Amino acid sequence: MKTPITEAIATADNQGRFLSNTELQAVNGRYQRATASLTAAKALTGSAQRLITGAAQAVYNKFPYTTQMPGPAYASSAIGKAKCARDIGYYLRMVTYCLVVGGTGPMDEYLVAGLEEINRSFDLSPSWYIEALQYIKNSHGLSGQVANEANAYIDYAINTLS
Amino acid sequence: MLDAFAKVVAQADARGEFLSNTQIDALSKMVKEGNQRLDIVNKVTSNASAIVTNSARALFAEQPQLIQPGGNAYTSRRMAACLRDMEIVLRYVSYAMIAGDSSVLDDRCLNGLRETYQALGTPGSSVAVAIQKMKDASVALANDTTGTPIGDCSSLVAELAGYFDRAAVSVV
Amino acid sequence: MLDAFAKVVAQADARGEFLSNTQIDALSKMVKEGNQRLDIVNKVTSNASAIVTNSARALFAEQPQLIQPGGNAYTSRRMAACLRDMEIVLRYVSYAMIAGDSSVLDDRCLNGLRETYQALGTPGSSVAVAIQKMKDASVALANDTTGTPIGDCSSLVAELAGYFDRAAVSVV
Amino acid sequence: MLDAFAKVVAQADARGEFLSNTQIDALSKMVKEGNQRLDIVNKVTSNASAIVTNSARALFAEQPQLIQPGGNAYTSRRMAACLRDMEIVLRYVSYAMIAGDSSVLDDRCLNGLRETYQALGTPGSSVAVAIQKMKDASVALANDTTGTPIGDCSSLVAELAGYFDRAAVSVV
Amino acid sequence: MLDAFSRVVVNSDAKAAYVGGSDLQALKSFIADGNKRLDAVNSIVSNASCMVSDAVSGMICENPGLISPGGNCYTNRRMAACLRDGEIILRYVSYALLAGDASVLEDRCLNGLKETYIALGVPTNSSIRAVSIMKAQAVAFITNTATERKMSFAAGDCTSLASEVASYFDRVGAAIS
Amino acid sequence: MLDAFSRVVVNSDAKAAYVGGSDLQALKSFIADGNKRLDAVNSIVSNASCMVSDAVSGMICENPGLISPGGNCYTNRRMAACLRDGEIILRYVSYALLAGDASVLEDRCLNGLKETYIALGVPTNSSIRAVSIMKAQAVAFITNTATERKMSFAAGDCTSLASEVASYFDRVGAAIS
Amino acid sequence: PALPFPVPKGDVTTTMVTDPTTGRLKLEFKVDGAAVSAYSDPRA
Amino acid sequence: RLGTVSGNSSLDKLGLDKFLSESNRAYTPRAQPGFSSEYEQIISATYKQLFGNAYIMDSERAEMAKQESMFRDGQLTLKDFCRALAKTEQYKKRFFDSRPLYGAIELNFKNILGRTPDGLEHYRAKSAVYDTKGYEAFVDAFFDDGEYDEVYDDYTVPFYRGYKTEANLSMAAFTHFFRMVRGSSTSDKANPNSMQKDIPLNYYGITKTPLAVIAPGAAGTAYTESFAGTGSWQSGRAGLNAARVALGVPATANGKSFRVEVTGYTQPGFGITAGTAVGKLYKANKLSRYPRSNKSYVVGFDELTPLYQRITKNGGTIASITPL
Ligand SMILES: C=CC1=C(C)[C@@H](Cc2[nH]c(/C=C3N=C(/C=C4\NC(=O)[C@H](C)[C@H]4CC)C(C)=C\3CCC(=O)O)c(CCC(=O)O)c2C)NC1=O
Ligand SMILES: C=CC1=C(C)[C@@H](Cc2[nH]c(/C=C3N=C(/C=C4\NC(=O)[C@H](C)[C@H]4CC)C(C)=C\3CCC(=O)O)c(CCC(=O)O)c2C)NC1=O
Ligand SMILES: C=CC1=C(C)[C@@H](Cc2[nH]c(/C=C3N=C(/C=C4\NC(=O)[C@H](C)[C@H]4CC)C(C)=C\3CCC(=O)O)c(CCC(=O)O)c2C)NC1=O
Ligand SMILES: C=CC1=C(C)[C@@H](Cc2[nH]c(/C=C3N=C(/C=C4\NC(=O)[C@H](C)[C@H]4CC)C(C)=C\3CCC(=O)O)c(CCC(=O)O)c2C)NC1=O
Ligand SMILES: C=CC1=C(C)[C@@H](Cc2[nH]c(/C=C3N=C(/C=C4\NC(=O)[C@H](C)[C@H]4CC)C(C)=C\3CCC(=O)O)c(CCC(=O)O)c2C)NC1=O
Ligand SMILES: C=CC1=C(C)[C@@H](Cc2[nH]c(/C=C3N=C(/C=C4\NC(=O)[C@H](C)[C@H]4CC)C(C)=C\3CCC(=O)O)c(CCC(=O)O)c2C)NC1=O
Ligand SMILES: C=CC1=C(C)[C@@H](Cc2[nH]c(/C=C3N=C(/C=C4\NC(=O)[C@H](C)[C@H]4CC)C(C)=C\3CCC(=O)O)c(CCC(=O)O)c2C)NC1=O
Ligand SMILES: C=CC1=C(C)[C@@H](Cc2[nH]c(/C=C3N=C(/C=C4\NC(=O)[C@H](C)[C@H]4CC)C(C)=C\3CCC(=O)O)c(CCC(=O)O)c2C)NC1=O
Ligand SMILES: C=CC1=C(C)[C@@H](Cc2[nH]c(/C=C3N=C(/C=C4\NC(=O)[C@H](C)[C@H]4CC)C(C)=C\3CCC(=O)O)c(CCC(=O)O)c2C)NC1=O
Ligand SMILES: C=CC1=C(C)[C@@H](Cc2[nH]c(/C=C3N=C(/C=C4\NC(=O)[C@H](C)[C@H]4CC)C(C)=C\3CCC(=O)O)c(CCC(=O)O)c2C)NC1=O
Ligand SMILES: CCC1=C(C)/C(=C/C2=NC(=C\c3[nH]c(/C=C4\NC(=O)[C@H](C)[C@H]4CC)c(C)c3CCC(=O)O)/C(CCC(=O)O)=C2C)NC1=O
Ligand SMILES: CCC1=C(C)/C(=C/C2=NC(=C\c3[nH]c(/C=C4\NC(=O)[C@H](C)[C@H]4CC)c(C)c3CCC(=O)O)/C(CCC(=O)O)=C2C)NC1=O
Ligand SMILES: CCC1=C(C)/C(=C/C2=NC(=C\c3[nH]c(/C=C4\NC(=O)[C@H](C)[C@H]4CC)c(C)c3CCC(=O)O)/C(CCC(=O)O)=C2C)NC1=O
Ligand SMILES: CCC1=C(C)/C(=C/C2=NC(=C\c3[nH]c(/C=C4\NC(=O)[C@H](C)[C@H]4CC)c(C)c3CCC(=O)O)/C(CCC(=O)O)=C2C)NC1=O
Repeated sequence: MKTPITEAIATADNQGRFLSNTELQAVNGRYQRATASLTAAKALTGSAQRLITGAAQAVYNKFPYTTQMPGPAYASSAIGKAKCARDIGYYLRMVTYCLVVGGTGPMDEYLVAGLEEINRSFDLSPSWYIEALQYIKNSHGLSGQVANEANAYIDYAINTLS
Repeated sequence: MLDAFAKVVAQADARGEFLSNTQIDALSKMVKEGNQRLDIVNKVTSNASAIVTNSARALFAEQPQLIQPGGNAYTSRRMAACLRDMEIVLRYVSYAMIAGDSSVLDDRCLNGLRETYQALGTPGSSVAVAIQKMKDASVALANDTTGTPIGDCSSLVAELAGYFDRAAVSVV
Repeated sequence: MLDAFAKVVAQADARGEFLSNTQIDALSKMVKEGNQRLDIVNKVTSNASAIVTNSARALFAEQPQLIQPGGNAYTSRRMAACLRDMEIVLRYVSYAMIAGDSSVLDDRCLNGLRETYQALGTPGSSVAVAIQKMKDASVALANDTTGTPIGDCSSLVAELAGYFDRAAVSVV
Repeated sequence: MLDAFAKVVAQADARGEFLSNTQIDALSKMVKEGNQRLDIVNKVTSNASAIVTNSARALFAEQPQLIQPGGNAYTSRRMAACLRDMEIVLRYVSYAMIAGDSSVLDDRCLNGLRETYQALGTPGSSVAVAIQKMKDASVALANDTTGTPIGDCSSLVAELAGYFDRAAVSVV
Repeated sequence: MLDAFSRVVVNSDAKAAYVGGSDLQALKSFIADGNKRLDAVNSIVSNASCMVSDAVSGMICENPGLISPGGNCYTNRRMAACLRDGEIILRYVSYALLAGDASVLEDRCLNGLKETYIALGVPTNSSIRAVSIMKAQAVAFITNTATERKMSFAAGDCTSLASEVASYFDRVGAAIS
Repeated sequence: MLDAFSRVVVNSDAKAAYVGGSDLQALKSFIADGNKRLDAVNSIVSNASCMVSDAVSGMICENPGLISPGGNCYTNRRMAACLRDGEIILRYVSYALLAGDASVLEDRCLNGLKETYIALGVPTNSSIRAVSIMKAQAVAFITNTATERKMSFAAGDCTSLASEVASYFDRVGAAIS
Repeated sequence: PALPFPVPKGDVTTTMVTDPTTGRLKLEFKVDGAAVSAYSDPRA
Repeated sequence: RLGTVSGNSSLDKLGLDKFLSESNRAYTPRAQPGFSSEYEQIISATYKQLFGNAYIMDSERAEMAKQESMFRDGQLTLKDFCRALAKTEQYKKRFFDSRPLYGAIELNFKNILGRTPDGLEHYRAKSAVYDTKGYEAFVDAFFDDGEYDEVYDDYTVPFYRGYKTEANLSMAAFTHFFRMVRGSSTSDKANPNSMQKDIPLNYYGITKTPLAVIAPGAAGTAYTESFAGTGSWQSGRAGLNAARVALGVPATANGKSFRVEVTGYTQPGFGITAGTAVGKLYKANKLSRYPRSNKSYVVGFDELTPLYQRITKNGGTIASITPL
């Protein structure tokens, strides 16, 4: 788990160093943006069921074959649609964990590592999840620097699927 | 290596739910006391050897069989290696002070350190005294009001005393 | 590693003597079935990703408690490491199909596999029920009459079952 | 490692004083054998292949188990494993004889030899006869003054044979 | 301890199903072949004194370095123990075949006899030469092709059963290995 | 349990040696002046607890801070265990003198005393400083060289056995070196 | 197994057959030496 | 002294001479009056046997000065006399209250029964009595069972029995038994694997895993590796212990694999020139080369030779070598 605090510890531990004024501004700058990032995590938490089901329908409007084609990898059934809504809820949960810790720690560990082994095995396309995340990027309805923190960790997830 | 923020995230993911509203303001409490925690480790890194040599000369005056010819920490190749262990645990508690938890502290220092002290034949009750000889000197400068505006920093130095207490238990 | 020819070398090297004539006519029976061995390993490894993903899919259907959050195979790191070990047994069983004995399967893959799983905490009764899906998806794959001419290979499909039940009793 | 001059300094530091003058002329007896140690090395380092051929000539004769089909030293690397192990029990004794103690003998060869034979199944019975077939083979080989003058060397014949029996009891 | 009848229950437990007709078809054919296995193990335990005779007097003629003074079967307690150490391990596989499961062999003896034996000092290659000398001693008796004693059975072919006691005794030898 | 009468019979059974009278002359030298061992044992076991009376008192006069805060013989409980700690090992020294081997101090005492004194933090330098004090304290009753006391002896050279207690005192600091 | 060739005084005459698989034995015309190492002479 | 076939005896040099010399049985149905050097030897035998060679002084023996006198007529030994000694403050100061519940259970088997319980179903039957029916039936759960009424008839003294094949415990209970017994110069407290503040066998007694049975008093028996489980489900770490399994392509690449057990290294010893490099003697990050000692390795048969060199040229002593 990389945080700003568990990264400046690690460069202090590389040099045998007591925590100098170099490593006391890397952890101070997390505190001047933990205000704006924890309101964005609180806002995305409350509007989760609007954003999950709205993005699951915006996938199905762009890619209509996924609701039509038979076989278990598609959203053409009841349980096929339930597992797609589970997956965007897994994706949106790791965005809010990154706004708590201030970096891409929890989606590196719990989401990204080992993801391409799944998407090739179970025949799931990575462009089904760009369209789900590009909905959430410009339909969360945030503004200012609260939107700047949520839009940083959303397109980190787009770049590890692209 | 976890943080205080990453410990409450990792408990949420193993339950599989978002963070509650009672957990965000529990962390919003933790960020507004950040400059108190930045002022604590600025006190115990600006005196990061004046703690240690004054804790060594306190212990060596108290316990005299360390410096005796034939001793455990007698010779000068077992004297800097005594001052190495007195300086890395002041380093690694100060990493655990800035993290908010101590899972950096036990895995990078204290996992089996009393088993390596068993193999060297080191008296481990006196090094636990030396952590306690370092513990009160660390809180005497954390409570020092010079140069900072005055407020209440009560439970943060009881957290800092708990990190030294966790170090001093598992070395005997 | 040892195959069937390497058995009676080491089964007579400590005995000391030469190869007796009453054993090798059973071993020249084995080369009559040498062409019915290599189609059959070609039947397994051509479908080597359709026996894995069709049986992990039928594993999480009947056991939803592994893909639920807080489960063993929950995250994407531990889903990829569940499909890794489901294919590892498919290699070392088909290695034992081409060789004539078990002794590369239970020396490189089953020697401590359940005690790997007791230390990690995976359900060792539940890896056996994924393997027994892969047993039934491969024995019923290796009885097709397309690609080969027909004829009784009923002796050689019991050996393919007999290593799939050897991994079914290794992991519990 | 430490040597025969070092232990009376190891008891001069761990006790902690200066030198007694009875500790100085005890080292005169070390150089009363000091030239007489040096030609004793010539009776064992010039006959390195000569003892380890003449001993393992004898050792399979009264004990024909090692050359049996199903015996220990059967393959030629195992028979070469005997010759790399017969000499080092004499080589580190030849390191111990120029040292005057058994510190480097215990440091680099002996500590880790009973259990290493037991994990491999090589017997503790017959690795002591490889001490004993070279024990009498160097009592005769070092007791002759061919090149050096004649006097008293009745101490050091009870020191290199004071080291083979140390290796005998440290393996059985 | 596991039974083969117990083996389908924990198979049907994490699966959370009932018992169907599908996995039931293995066990109902196990009933009618139960008497044939019951005609096997009675002759394993009744010629057991011969099987522990040829366990230890047979392995000692192919390495006699243990009766040598200094060996690992020299004294008459270790002579007595090697007669005793082999007559328990075939008593355990007589339990193991009636359940059918090797886990009763594993938890009782085969979890940790290897870690004792290098602290008890005995060699393991001598042991597996004494394990495998009971292996072909066993499989003669189940088939009735033994030379000096021929016993009463019925007529058939228990070579599926005769591989199973050979499927035990290699894992007896691999545990010490 | 070994003694010098039976040290040879675990030596000669590597040889299977029926003991003709060449090697037995050291045992006939052991029965020759074993009275000087016997006249030293009564000079030890009657003067036994005054060896340990100045052992730790001789230790604490030059190593003073073990009765200090953070010592090892601080309390009455910390000190009285140390006086039984030294009196156990000098009880086990003189078992080996009348036996004749180094058996009893290894197969009971130093089959695990190195991990004992580092489980408690017993300082190994001060727990040989007392035994080096108890080295020369234990030679003076055999020598009759003492400043304070004379034992009624007969006048010969027991210097073969006056350093044999020091040749037991060396391998008590084998593991706790 | 095959007759061993026309024996000259050669004391080793390689056993024959032997048992349930088996074979091999060095014969010195009746006596069967076979690796006891009679040349056992250390020089002390 | 070390030896397996040294004088035909395998376990007298393992540390069980006096636990196999004595039998400690009493011969009269009541203790006769008049003579006080024949039955006080039985009491100080049991004061080291039941307490595990712990120091009972006379300052606490006279605190317990009733419970031996009622044995002299009125109690039986082993069933009632050490049962009364197990209900004392001195028994509750060492084996009940400085340590957890399982550590109080798993030290009581060495004290009372002379064995080690295997798995947790033997810990299940003993700890179903404390949480329901107190401490006095918890101690008397042992004394009225088949495990106690068969091995000792009621006028012997309870010995150690966790090494024989008639004590049908397990094969793993052998391997725990020399973690618990370190010669005849230890205690519950003077034991490095657990002091009085700790628990002996937390993982290994539960999971029935066997261990390296090290002979005590050997060269470098000052070793025990610590514990951290690995994996991401249990959120553990990596780098503390070598594995107990040795599977894979490096299983049978170099032959048969082994597990070695190193006692410990220092800073003088790494160079091949017999000294210390005079300088700063460290790196910049101020750790050792082996930054914690008592480490272990997994290695095949074809690299046992340079690894045995590389331990022994560097100052490391070897506990044992077990094959995997
Ligand atoms: C009307 C009278 C009056 C005063 C004189 C102050 C007196 C005073 N100073 C400090 C405490 C302090 N006051 C300052 C502030 C400063 N120190 C400096 O070096 C600068 C010149 C200055 C502006 C940065 C600091 C930094 C401390 C804490 C450090 C210290 O005690 O030296 C405190 C404790 C908490 C507090 O700040 O209230 C008090 C009561 N208060 C009063 O009511
Ligand atoms: C980059 C490095 C860095 C630092 C070194 C500190 C320095 C620092 N501390 C404080 C601010 C403070 N510092 C303290 C702490 C203390 N006051 C005491 O008298 C106690 C001795 C001590 C408790 C541990 C408190 C209590 C405040 C807030 C003042 C107040 O209570 O009103 C402030 C004002 C703004 C802020 O709160 O951040 C600054 C810049 N902060 C940093 O960002
Ligand atoms: C490099 C890869 C490779 C292979 C896999 C085999 C494939 C193979 N099999 C057969 C030939 C055959 N193969 C089968 C086999 C089978 N019929 C069944 O019902 C079973 C499903 C299956 C066994 C697994 C039979 C029954 C024959 C004809 C009988 C015979 O071989 O004489 C032949 C024709 C030559 C011959 O008759 O031997 C070939 C080339 N050979 C190869 O070179
Ligand atoms: C520089 C390298 C070097 C050597 C190679 C040896 C060789 C050697 N030894 C001796 C000298 C000696 N060498 C011996 C040795 C022996 N006599 C015996 O009866 C034994 C059988 C035999 C041992 C194997 C004795 C006893 C002396 C002393 C002569 C005497 O006693 O008068 C001398 C004469 C100088 C001296 O006395 O030190 C030399 C050069 N010594 C060395 O310093
Ligand atoms: C080295 C010295 C030496 C011996 C001690 C005997 C012992 C002996 N018996 C057999 C071999 C055997 N031993 C038995 C056992 C028995 N037969 C019966 O019917 C009895 C009831 C029972 C008690 C005697 C059986 C059944 C076989 C297999 C041969 C057969 O009968 O078919 C084998 C071969 C097994 C092997 O090594 O693979 C040996 C070595 N023969 C020797 O060469
Ligand atoms: C599950 C079954 C089962 C066992 C096997 C034993 C396991 C076992 N075997 C021995 C002990 C032994 N076992 C053997 C036997 C052998 N050693 C060899 O060299 C041969 C390979 C082999 C004979 C075939 C010998 C020789 C001893 C030594 C007895 C001794 O050391 O005194 C001991 C020590 C007994 C003691 O110390 O009291 C134990 C616990 N117990 C059991 O419950
Ligand atoms: C009171 C004690 C008691 C027993 C001893 C067994 C006795 C027993 N054996 C078999 C019966 C049998 N047993 C065998 C077994 C064998 N035949 C062979 O050719 C091999 C040598 C050997 C093992 C492979 C076979 C082939 C049958 C006949 C098939 C069957 O009906 O089971 C049967 C069923 C038929 C019958 O009634 O005879 C019974 C009851 N059961 C008992 O209750
Ligand atoms: C700092 C304080 C201090 C002490 C307490 C003493 C402790 C002490 N006692 C002895 C040495 C001894 N102690 C005894 C013991 C006794 N003599 C008897 O005859 C009695 C029966 C019995 C109790 C009085 C004996 C016999 C010796 C050896 C010779 C002697 O001093 O008499 C030695 C010498 C051991 C050595 O050489 O290492 C020392 C250091 N000395 C000190 O400097
Ligand atoms: C049950 C109790 C009991 C005993 C202990 C022995 C007592 C005993 N001690 C010695 C005898 C002796 N003791 C000594 C010893 C010494 N003289 C010195 O001045 C030295 C300081 C010291 C040497 C260490 C000597 C030299 C003899 C005479 C030689 C001999 O041992 O026979 C003798 C032989 C003298 C004789 O024949 O009368 C006897 C019987 N016997 C017993 O029945
Ligand atoms: C048969 C072999 C055998 C032994 C050798 C002893 C070994 C032994 N020593 C101690 C225990 C001890 N031994 C010492 C002794 C010393 N520490 C020092 O610094 C001094 C130099 C030295 C005195 C000479 C101390 C201080 C303790 C610890 C007592 C405590 O912890 O309070 C204990 C723990 C007992 C307990 O506290 O319950 C044991 C078993 N007992 C035996 O059964
Ligand atoms: C937290 C990190 C994490 C990720 C990312 C993850 C993905 C994941 N998605 C899966 C399935 C699935 N995912 C989908 C999703 C979709 N298919 C569609 O048609 C839609 C377009 C799309 C939804 C946007 C479907 C239908 C399945 C079922 C595939 C099958 O049953 O074979 C499966 C197979 C197991 C199952 O859920 O049944 C995994 C492991 N698991 C994880 O633990
Ligand atoms: C050489 C051949 C080989 C074998 C035999 C092997 C076993 C093995 N399986 C492992 C983990 C694992 N194995 C599984 C698999 C499962 N758990 C479940 O609950 C399911 C029932 C099942 C999947 C269907 C899981 C979830 C892990 C944990 C991964 C981790 O913790 O990172 C690990 C720990 C390392 C890792 O893969 O992360 C090993 C060593 N590994 C090998 O490389
Ligand atoms: C650093 C110095 C050093 C020591 C102390 C050492 C011991 C040592 N001896 C070994 C093997 C061996 N040692 C022997 C020797 C014998 N077995 C017998 O039965 C005979 C009585 C005896 C003498 C002929 C044999 C046969 C092996 C191979 C074991 C096997 O392959 O089964 C091995 C295993 C690797 C190898 O084959 O070399 C080690 C590590 N190796 C070293 O490099
Ligand atoms: C990864 C971080 C880390 C850990 C966990 C660690 C343990 C550690 N402490 C050591 C030594 C030591 N530690 C001490 C410390 C003391 N002895 C006393 O008497 C005092 C009570 C106490 C401190 C004042 C001494 C004297 C040595 C040297 C012992 C020797 O060299 O034999 C050594 C031997 C190598 C060295 O010189 O550093 C290790 C590995 N070292 C590390 O770098």
